[PDB]
Amino acid sequence: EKPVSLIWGCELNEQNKTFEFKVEDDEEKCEHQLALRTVCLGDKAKDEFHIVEIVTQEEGAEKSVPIATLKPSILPMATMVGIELTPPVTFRLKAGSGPLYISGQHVAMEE
Amino acid sequence: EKPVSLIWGCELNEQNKTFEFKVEDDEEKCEHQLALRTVCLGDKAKDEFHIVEIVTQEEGAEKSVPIATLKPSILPMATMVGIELTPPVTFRLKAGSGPLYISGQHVAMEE
Amino acid sequence: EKPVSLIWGCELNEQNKTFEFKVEDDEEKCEHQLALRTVCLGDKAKDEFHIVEIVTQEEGAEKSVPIATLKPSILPMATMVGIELTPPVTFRLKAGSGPLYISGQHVAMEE
Amino acid sequence: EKPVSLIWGCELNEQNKTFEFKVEDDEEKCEHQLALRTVCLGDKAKDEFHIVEIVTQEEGAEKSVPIATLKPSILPMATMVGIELTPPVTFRLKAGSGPLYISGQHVAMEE
Amino acid sequence: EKPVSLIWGCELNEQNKTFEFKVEDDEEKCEHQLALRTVCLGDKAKDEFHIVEIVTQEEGAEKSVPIATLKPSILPMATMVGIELTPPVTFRLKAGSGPLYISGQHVAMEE
Repeated sequence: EKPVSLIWGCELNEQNKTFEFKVEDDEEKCEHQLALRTVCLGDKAKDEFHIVEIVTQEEGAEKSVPIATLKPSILPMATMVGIELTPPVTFRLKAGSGPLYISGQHVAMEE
Repeated sequence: EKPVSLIWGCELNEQNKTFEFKVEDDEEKCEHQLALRTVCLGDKAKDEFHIVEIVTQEEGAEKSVPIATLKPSILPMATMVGIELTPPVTFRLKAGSGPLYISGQHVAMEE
Repeated sequence: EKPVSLIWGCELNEQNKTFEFKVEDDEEKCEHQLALRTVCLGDKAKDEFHIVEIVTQEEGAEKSVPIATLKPSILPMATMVGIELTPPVTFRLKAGSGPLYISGQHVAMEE
Repeated sequence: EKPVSLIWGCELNEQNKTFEFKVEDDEEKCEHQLALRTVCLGDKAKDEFHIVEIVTQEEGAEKSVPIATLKPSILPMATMVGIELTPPVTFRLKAGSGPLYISGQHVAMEE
Repeated sequence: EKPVSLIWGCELNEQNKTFEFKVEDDEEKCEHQLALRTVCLGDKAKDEFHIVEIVTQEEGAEKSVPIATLKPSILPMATMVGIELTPPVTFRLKAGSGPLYISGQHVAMEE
């Protein structure tokens, strides 16, 4: 169980409104985290309040976990600090259409 | 007394200007916190300085505890960092009408 | 000497350009602090760079201690982090006219 | 192996879209870091979302590591906090044309 | 060698483009620091990207050490965190004309 700070980036767009921060099955048993850093914008981003949420469970119920909200007219960027995500965790777009570049650091363990 | 980091979100709008971050009575005896993260906006938000306050007591007097202030024209979002709220705690809107999406992390203990 | 985290708010306006964060004389002997959090705006705030300063002494000389600066046209809010004020400490408005809502946390000791 | 906090600055422009934060070969064996601080803009900066990325490897694949994004119309500056870069590391401009002044602190060891 | 947290402020303007954070000769032998906090603006500030740099030496060469950059049109204020300056250290204005109010905390030792 040795550390690697493998940086990570993903895209939430119209045809990728839902995405998964995922670790392979043989590696899920180890301590894996995601230090979330920053979100940028693409060309097709709608000029409205794009909202990025975390999707996990609620004791058997569906849940959206608010993470970020932006709009290129006044807020092209948002600063979220202090979130460590343990895979698997779903990214979802509550509002807007994307694309949004979500960048963080996959802290992974490898044998 | 085991930890759960149950994420949480609430809505402060015209008919919900006052809301309560509350833990059930059988669970109040344990160490419960609320890591406050972020606030977003809804459709009916008035374009003025919405102000979100904490309501607790003042040695027998009513109190508003300033937490956030925003306005979608120039400040659609506000970044509040370092606030842990122990339930029960009231959310109140000092100015504006809402809606405002208040998101944080209910750190709860369960037996 | 037991702690209380008594939250606090004050108003710096035209007729209250100078204000005092003060602890009663029987309680000055204890460790008292002020975790400064946030500043909001009132109705009569002039649309120019309001500046909030701390007033203490300079080995026998008067001093203004820069703390915050804002203007509702582009900066309705300012984020000051890391300031603990030991009472008595004066709030002064170097520029502008107010009103400004200064909110923080009086960490007080009581017997 | 003694520390020096040698401050550092570089320019990413049209003819310098790729740059290298590099330490000399005789000094690579020591613990070298780069506390990244701030990015400013030049005269020829295009008024669009300039994006600065880190270039390293992906287990044999090319990678861009999102670091900053700005645009002088609304975001002339970006605040990136918490990044320590161990040389050699490539700076690349994913979008835009520059120039961009990237400033940080080369924490270097010398014999 | 006893501590004093003597707060400090200085002005970088057209006729004061260069300034010195200095400690008296009889006191230079002690551990002296400057926790840099904040920069505000004056009346004669040009509406362009004012840049504040630190001036020290480069193994016999002149150096400018980027610290802050602002412009009252979109960035009337800049938030620089984590800089402790040991006197003597020169403040210089790389771009712009000032005035700029630089405020921090001279952590000084006195016998």
